[PDB]
Amino acid sequence: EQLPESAYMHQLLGLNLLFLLSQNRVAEFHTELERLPAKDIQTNVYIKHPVSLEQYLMEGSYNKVFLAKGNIPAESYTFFIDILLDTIRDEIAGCIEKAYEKILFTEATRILFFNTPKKMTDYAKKRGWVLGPNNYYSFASQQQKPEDTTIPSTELAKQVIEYARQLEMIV
Amino acid sequence: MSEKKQPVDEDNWDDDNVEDDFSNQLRAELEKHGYKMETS
Amino acid sequence: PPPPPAPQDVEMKEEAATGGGSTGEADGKTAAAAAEHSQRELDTVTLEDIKEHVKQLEKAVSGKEPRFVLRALRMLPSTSRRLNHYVLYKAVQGFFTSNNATRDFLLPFLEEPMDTEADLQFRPRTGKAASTPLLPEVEAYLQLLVVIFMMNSKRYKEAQKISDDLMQKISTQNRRALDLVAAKCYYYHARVYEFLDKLDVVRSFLHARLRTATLRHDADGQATLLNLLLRNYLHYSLYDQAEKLVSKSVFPEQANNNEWARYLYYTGRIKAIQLEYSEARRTMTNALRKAPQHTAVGFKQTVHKLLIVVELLLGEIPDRLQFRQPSLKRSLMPYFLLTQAVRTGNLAKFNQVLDQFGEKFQADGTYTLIIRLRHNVIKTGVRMISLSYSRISLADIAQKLQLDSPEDAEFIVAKAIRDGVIEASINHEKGYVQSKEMIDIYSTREPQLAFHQRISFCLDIHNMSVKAMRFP
Amino acid sequence: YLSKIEELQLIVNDKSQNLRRLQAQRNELNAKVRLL
Amino acid sequence: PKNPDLRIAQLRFLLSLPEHRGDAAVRDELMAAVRDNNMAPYYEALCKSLDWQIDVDLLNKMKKANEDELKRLDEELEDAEKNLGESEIRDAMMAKAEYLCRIGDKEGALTAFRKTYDKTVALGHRLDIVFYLLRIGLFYMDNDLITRNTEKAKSLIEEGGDWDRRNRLKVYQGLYCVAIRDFKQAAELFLDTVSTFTSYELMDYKTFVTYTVYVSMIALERPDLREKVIKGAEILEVLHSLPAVRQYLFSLYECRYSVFFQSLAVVEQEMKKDWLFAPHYRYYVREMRIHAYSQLLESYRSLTLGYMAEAFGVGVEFIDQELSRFIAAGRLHCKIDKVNEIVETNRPDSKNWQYQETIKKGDLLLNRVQKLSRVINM
Amino acid sequence: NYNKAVEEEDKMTPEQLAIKNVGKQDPKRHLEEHVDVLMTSNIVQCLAAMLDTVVFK
Amino acid sequence: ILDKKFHGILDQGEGVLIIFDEPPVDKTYEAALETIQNMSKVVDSLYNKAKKLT
Repeated sequence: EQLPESAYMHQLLGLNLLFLLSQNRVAEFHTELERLPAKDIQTNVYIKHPVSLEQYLMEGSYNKVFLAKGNIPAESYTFFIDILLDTIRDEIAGCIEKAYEKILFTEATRILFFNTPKKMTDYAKKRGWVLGPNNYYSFASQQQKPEDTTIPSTELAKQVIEYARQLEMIV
Repeated sequence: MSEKKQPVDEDNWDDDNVEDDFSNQLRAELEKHGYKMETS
Repeated sequence: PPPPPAPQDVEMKEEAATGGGSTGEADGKTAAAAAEHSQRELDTVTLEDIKEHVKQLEKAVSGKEPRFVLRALRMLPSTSRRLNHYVLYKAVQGFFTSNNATRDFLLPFLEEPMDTEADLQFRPRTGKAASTPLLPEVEAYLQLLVVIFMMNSKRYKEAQKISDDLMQKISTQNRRALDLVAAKCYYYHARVYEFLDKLDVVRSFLHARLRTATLRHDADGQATLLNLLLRNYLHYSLYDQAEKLVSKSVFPEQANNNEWARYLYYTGRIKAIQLEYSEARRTMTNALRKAPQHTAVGFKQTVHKLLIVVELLLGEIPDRLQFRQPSLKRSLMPYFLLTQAVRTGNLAKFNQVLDQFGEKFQADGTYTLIIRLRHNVIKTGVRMISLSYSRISLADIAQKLQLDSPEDAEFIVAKAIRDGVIEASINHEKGYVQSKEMIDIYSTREPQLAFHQRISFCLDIHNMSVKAMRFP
Repeated sequence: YLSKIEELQLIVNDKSQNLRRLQAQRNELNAKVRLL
Repeated sequence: PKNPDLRIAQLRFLLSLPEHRGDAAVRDELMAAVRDNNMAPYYEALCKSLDWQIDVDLLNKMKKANEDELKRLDEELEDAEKNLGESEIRDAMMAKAEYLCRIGDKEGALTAFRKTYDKTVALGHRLDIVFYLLRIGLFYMDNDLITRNTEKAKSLIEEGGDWDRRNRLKVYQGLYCVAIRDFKQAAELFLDTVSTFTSYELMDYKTFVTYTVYVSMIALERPDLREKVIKGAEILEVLHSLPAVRQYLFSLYECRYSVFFQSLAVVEQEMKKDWLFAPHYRYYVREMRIHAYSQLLESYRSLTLGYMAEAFGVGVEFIDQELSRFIAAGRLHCKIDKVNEIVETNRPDSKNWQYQETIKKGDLLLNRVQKLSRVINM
Repeated sequence: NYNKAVEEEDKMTPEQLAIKNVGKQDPKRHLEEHVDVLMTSNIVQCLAAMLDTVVFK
Repeated sequence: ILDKKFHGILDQGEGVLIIFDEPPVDKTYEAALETIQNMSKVVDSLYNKAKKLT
């Protein structure tokens, strides 16, 4: 380990971390927070900016993306922040009406960006979507009408079969 | 049983459990809770 | 010279049981484990860990280890006369002059029970002869003429690995004594190896030592060496938890009943540091209620401070004071105000507890707490207020918790729907939440869904008490 | 030494004789409860 | 011979909480020092009160008079023990030596309590012991005194006991149960009210009337409420000299709430200004408020803050933090809305939690007894 | 209601098992006769809950 | 209602009083409270347990 101090050390961790942040990992983020923790808060903007940036991403701001993109080339993180724009947009494809009433053109313009390409039109013609009259809905019921069968009885009757069966053969 | 890593490692105090269920809540203040009558 | 008779007595009471009795419990015994003197000897090792072991000072220097390691011989039935030698050598400490013959002269003393005669065939006497002298040497780690000798004594214990691996040549189950002693002494291996530096090829020692205990003798070795390996990967950088994710073979009889408890604690710290709330807090809970006793002073306490870090990260925790040792109070001077900062929603205090106690937070060393504890504060806010009111506004809660704008309150409510706590939607014109609580959710067929698990769990424990009733 | 572990390891399975020692003792117990 | 020293409890609390009268304690307690020759009203006022410009000579000449009474005791004890009397001179010295503990510091306690502590022989030689350690444990902030001497009295003095003095022990235990906020037991032990007119231990039986109302307003149920202060009058005479207490209990029986603000503010003024309450008052306010709020919501369901603002005034964002932290304090099962303005009364008892509590006990209890049955193998 | 009214006197036995050290000649066992009745009676009730889902299809 | 002479729910929003009641379920009450007493008795057997162990 006693090597000469690596030149691109600060941003190879950042390349890996921003790639991880692009591919939506859940625990390699924290083994990254464990392998070299002491150089994260004091210094190393290539790491100090992505980790508080992640705090801001799961704080509730996709606009800190652009506040940050004020300055993040950081020797070709440009492809990775393009994949970060992609993980903005497909997480909009998820989180645009998770359990919302309805949005309109202007909330598309706020949460989405690039006012109207054929890409939000592609969303409206790609996810099974009703482009209402300057208006949006997930569906006509948004939940596909949950009753689940209207029979909770006979499956738990089979459960009673193997349940009484396991209470049998034992004392 | 010390066999692990560890060989390096209700006077006013159970009232403090309900009081730390109360510490962010109305210390005494008694005037506020008596002067909320007469502002209307 | 009147106190050293107490080590003179307990020393003979130990190796009487160990040598003669567990050798007779090894000759033909151990149907499952009839070596009850093995657990008796681990009780006496805990007894030598309570007391001074035998000869650390004991008002003299170096009496028993040059004495009793001679002349075992296992022969014609007058070897109780060699025991009489062992007993009547004890005029030297009381009457004669004591002399220093430990930690330097032990190097042929360990070879004396082999160079007397072909003593016997079993390895627990050899593990005795290299453990019962040398475990009284390890707990004096003053790093001057004592730790290089712990080092070499456990190199003789690595020779005990060699004579654990190539003795009885297959299937004599003396591992239910030597792994029982080797759990302890391999923890002391890791202790003395990491009192100086991290251990590097001792990792492969531990790997192959886990390998050799795979199927032929899979009794108390795999889980304990896996605790060693787990705390190895815990103290240093964190790369090989994917090894447990791909090779999860971690299920013995869970024999020592506290080894499994602290094992679940350590892997709860693992899943706490990987990423988990639910499964990690339930195995922390199971290790918490699987605290064996409180017969060991304040050892649950620091480890519990690091245990319920995830419950602090829940946000649904009150003050934790029922655990508090008063000798832990001067160390939880940060931690008491930290759970107070959990109960409070202040932001300047959320960072001023950090600005006040970052050094003890480094003593924790687990800033995964602070990377999500602000998010925990806003989730505490959303759980409280979203359980409180049916149709709240996002502006009320927002500018009650200083959010200053509608759209980040929208992102909060949206990521809370994404995190799934309440139904709460937005009367979309400029925000202004239209929402509801949830009573009349369900209450009758849904309990009896879980009652299958209730009573199937009960009948599992019925049959377990049946298979435990089988033991007498 | 190939198969020469397995029979002695099935002799390690002979707690069946002790759990059934309790069972055969209970056989005797309640059978002579009955006969009594 | 307890009541001026229970006023010393009153007055050490006067030194403790009210700093609005920062020397009224040393005023009437230095008067209580220059009468009865009590020297602890400037021992502990030398410790905890002011820094004493000059009262040295004019009170240490009476410390010499304290020594005069103390040494005529310390000569009466040997010049009287000549007679063949079983613990008689011991009783004559314990009376005036625990009265010296009334006079002086814990030197009086160590030469009195520990002296007539061991060789006790009779009903009075342990009755006076338990009561005269109960005095000083009630005076200071001690707990082992007032509880463990009563545990001794339950061991020693009883053997089944008398009819009165066991109820006096109940009065003392109910006074700890009002010192701590033990709600049910304070009123349960203050139930009787037949044998405590005024002893030498009651400087104010009307303070016993305050102690029974100040816990009966919480713990006592509503059929119990009518059963105590409607079906019976034996407390209602001595609090029909105190009509606003009767008025507050009948308004509690009525549900009118602005007079709850009024008279609960009266009780909370006294709750700051009565001892054995100062580590404990914070729970009281919101507890009585929610004790009314439960039956308030038990009225009906489609309630508001206007029909309740008639009773509350401007209880609009008062009830924001008030009722929301009643919701978040694990209390007050309800649902509440802002502009649709729902209120909810709910919880029928045969629903889920009474079904839940069994495995709530016997999961931790389960694996407890399971690991206790896993110590058995190895 | 049988299976509660006799269960309270069933649980009047472990208080009698608290003999703190030992003060009771032999187990004097009243565990049984309320295992088996509950067992087979609620086997009958659960298979009766089966019976409507059995006869109907 | 608070004196149990009148079992139901009033209203202020829609102005609709509705009387109904069903308190007693001993299937829940007697069973579960006797289980609470059972658990207290098992805690009383926890010292037979803690006595046979140590």
